[PDB]
Amino acid sequence: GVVKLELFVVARSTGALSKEELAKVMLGTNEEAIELGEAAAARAKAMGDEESAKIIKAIVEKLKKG
Amino acid sequence: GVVKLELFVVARSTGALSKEELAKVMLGTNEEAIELGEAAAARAKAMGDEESAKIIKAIVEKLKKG
Amino acid sequence: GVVKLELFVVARSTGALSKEELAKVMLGTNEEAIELGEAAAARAKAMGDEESAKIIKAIVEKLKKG
Ligand code: NA
Repeated sequence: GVVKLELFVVARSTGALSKEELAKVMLGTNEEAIELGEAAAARAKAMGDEESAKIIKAIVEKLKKG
Repeated sequence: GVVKLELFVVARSTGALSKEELAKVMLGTNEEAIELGEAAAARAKAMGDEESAKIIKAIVEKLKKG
Repeated sequence: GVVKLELFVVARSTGALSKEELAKVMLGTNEEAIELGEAAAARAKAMGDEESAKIIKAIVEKLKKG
């Protein structure tokens, strides 16, 4: 709900996920959300955006055991 | 509404609603939000963006059932 | 907190806060959310963005009244 949308907002503003991947984060399962979040954080690292990586990982942490 | 915010997020990132219309989605009635979402989906369709149209329509459907 | 993410989305759309500040708005307490939202509204007003400014103001008020 709110946590998947947090992930969505941060990942979209980072430009780290494609349209399909964002669609899956919004309409898919929680496991898919966790996996795309991990990919998003790694991509945020790769762009030099350490802050976004830290935010995405904290959100994924909330998303995980849930 | 978390779903109204989903509509807000997707429509803003796609450019499917104008600034005023996004404001209306947040501060307007539920019917106004649904109708602006449908307009956003129709505009995305008109531009050929089927992906955005499919997501917007799913969100609007959730808005209707609530 | 649907309202905290609502505040986050609107404050991010203005470009008034840095990535760190947005991180605090999303992952911090409600008090930090109120203070950074007020900062975002003040900066947006200063940049000429009325609509964003007291949309944020209404949001911060909702956040404060629990
Ligand atoms: Na079409």
